[PDB]
Amino acid sequence: SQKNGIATLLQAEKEAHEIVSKARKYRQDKLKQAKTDAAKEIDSYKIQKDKELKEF
Amino acid sequence: MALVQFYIPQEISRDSAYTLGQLGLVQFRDLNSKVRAFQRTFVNEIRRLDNVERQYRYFYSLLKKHDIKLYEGDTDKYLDGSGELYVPPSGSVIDDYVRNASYLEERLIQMEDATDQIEVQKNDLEQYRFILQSGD
Amino acid sequence: LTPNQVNDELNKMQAFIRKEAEEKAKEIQLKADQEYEIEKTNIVRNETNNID
Amino acid sequence: ELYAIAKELDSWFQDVTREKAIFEILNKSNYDTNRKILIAEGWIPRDELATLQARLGEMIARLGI
Amino acid sequence: MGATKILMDSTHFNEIRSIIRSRSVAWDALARSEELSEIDASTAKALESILVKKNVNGKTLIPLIHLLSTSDNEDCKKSVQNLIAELLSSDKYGDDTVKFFQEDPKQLEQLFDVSLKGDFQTVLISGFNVVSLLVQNGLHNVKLVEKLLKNNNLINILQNIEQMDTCYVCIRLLQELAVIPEYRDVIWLHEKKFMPTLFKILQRATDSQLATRIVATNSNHLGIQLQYHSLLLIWLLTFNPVFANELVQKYLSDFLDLLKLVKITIKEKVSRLCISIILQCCSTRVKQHKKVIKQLLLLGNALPTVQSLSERKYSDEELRQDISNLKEILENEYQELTSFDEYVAELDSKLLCWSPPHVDNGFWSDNIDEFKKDNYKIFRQLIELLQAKVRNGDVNAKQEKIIIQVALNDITHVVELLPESIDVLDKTGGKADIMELLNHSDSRVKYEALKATQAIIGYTFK
Repeated sequence: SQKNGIATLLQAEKEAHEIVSKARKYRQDKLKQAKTDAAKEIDSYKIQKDKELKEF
Repeated sequence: MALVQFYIPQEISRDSAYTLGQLGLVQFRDLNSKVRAFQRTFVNEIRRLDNVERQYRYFYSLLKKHDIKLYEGDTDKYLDGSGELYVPPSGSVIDDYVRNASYLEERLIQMEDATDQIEVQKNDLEQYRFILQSGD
Repeated sequence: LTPNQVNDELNKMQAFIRKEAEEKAKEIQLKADQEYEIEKTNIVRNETNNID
Repeated sequence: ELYAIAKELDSWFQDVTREKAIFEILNKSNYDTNRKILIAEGWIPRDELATLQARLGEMIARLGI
Repeated sequence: MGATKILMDSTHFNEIRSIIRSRSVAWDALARSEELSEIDASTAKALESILVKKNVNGKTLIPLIHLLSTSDNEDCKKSVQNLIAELLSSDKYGDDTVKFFQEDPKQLEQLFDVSLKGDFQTVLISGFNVVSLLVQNGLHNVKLVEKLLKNNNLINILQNIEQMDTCYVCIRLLQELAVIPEYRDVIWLHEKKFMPTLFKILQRATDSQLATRIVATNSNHLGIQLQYHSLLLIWLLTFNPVFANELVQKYLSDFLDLLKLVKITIKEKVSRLCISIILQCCSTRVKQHKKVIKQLLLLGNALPTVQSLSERKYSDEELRQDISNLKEILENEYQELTSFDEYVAELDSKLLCWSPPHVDNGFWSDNIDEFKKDNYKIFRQLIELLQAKVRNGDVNAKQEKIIIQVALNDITHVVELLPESIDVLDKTGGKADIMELLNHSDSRVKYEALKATQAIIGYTFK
């Protein structure tokens, strides 16, 4: 199996490169979710400010 | 075990494995450049080859500035006494080799220019001293 | 030169490449999570100042 | 300075030769991929690594590790 | 069901788990010998027989968990903890054990009692089992990690460098627990005793050869994973701005040796985390970043080694982008400081240090015009400091040798830039110090003073 280990190692390297590309895509998706997570975390503080102003 | 790397065509892999097998090489398996992440194509090896060429030009500049004959090495085998001491069995670091010789080449060039200017000024003052005393 | 040594070396090379890919994916995920946490904290303070 | 760097120049040339041979064995160009497309690896001993690098061969290169 | 695969790709935990599972004693013989309960031995034998052959099963984990906390034998607690850790660590079988452990909050405190008690293998498996339940999104506690880190049995196994399995398992458990934001605050308080072993592992790996196949600190799979986990444990906690300035201010000497590991190493994993730690500490997010970059640039000199380390290129180019961002941030931060106030403060402080921008001829030529306010009072103060330190105080020694060579090399550019500096040296009396220092030890400072004397001799006679 001399001619099979090069194709198997190339397929394993392509799977590792696809795993690294999926990790980079999740790394970009984390900041892409955090960009909406900033205003989504600010709206709960604005509503808590309005709830703290309604009691006064 | 120490890792070994070879570069040759795929048609002569049987004769290279048979000739290399008689020296102690075992577990010979043919692969490709794309299968190895460290042995892949990149411009960092070309930039390191350019830095090795600049270090080779700095070695010839230091050899010419030293006033000695041009030394020819090219030894890579560890069987010799001088090759085992002048060549380590581990990997080569071109950054410490270029950075360890660049400041020595620049300081040697500045020391040679300062010694040449001091020798020219001392020869000019010693040449004009007796002419100034005889003229005075 | 042997036939089993090429399969064992190919399996060890594939396991090392899979371990290096898993380590690079874990480091990329940790760096992306840290950068997303820092950006979310900076945006949270930047909204909290004007809210205050 | 010359007595301090005279041995370092001769060691740096021999290290630069193996550094250039490792860069040529690394296949860092498009012409090296279409010329030497076979790259094999193997396990050799530390004592046999010095004896394996004594023979230069025909087209194959050796790298110490 | 569906536990995470943390500690599932390390051969160090699998070697101790296979070594403990290979020599598992019978619970019925120990129960008949008055060493354990019969119900815990029968439940452990039923769970061991249903784990291999079968994989309702989660109900038997409570008698081994209560027997491990009630009993004090490490032989039964190690075999029961290895069987519970093998079922909780796997993802194909033992799904009810993770749901029963996550559903019952008393099982975390009951399972945490076995950690730091008994053998080191049972404490190592109990620490990973408690770290796996603490790493979930259903239960969390900083008192278990702080109490486990404050223990002597937990830090004693990780402090020892003879066993790479316990040190890699403890550093991998602390690095895995450091990913959570709550554990980073408690982990930074107890990082005053185990932090020196991570620098000693990298120093022992850099001090050894790379052509060996012994996986202790070498370039093998165990040494690269241990050094990558040790550098990743400090790299995960290095994202804080106060911990980066405090760790850079306190451990700058041990942190300065991390740059040599990337150059001496051939893998981009340790070089990516080593350059990523200095790139994270050099970022403009922590307070007093210019003081840490100026102290590391002046004292450490990481800027010249970063240019030599930037010549090497491999895969994972984000570490190369962090090296380029660290070199651009170090070059911009070093050039962003004032040369007149830094040179006057360094001359008034009685300490001289080399730098890439401080040794430039443009800074000396620009500061030569602004320094002329008292007939070269700044150059006369620097020559009075070099002549005062060289004249009295054991000149040509350890303390005055750096300021003498730095003052001579800095005075050589000022003497070469302006031909009017001979009156300032002749007025103070620093002209004889270069000639007397030229024929002594410190031949680099004698070469700088010979370059300044050759520069003055070039303008004295044409």
